[PDB]
Amino acid sequence: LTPSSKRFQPFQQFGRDVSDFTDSVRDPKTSEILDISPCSFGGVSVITP
Amino acid sequence: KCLDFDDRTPPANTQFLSSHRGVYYPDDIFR
Repeated sequence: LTPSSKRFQPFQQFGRDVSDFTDSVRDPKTSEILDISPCSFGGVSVITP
Repeated sequence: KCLDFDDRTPPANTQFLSSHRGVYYPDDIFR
């Protein structure tokens, strides 16, 4: 969860990505727009002689 | 009360072209 940068429309609450993923949110209880990004995920690979 | 209007011209229902009018934001989603 990170703070959101770009200015939302007052009615617009959730920011959407090109692939329709949600990358920003509006707090329902408090009021602040937050940027949303995925947590890290890779694939471990073992190098070995 | 609710007085009526007398000697009223018909509306005549003329038409004008809409152009690029009638656009709304369907959802409250920022993009």
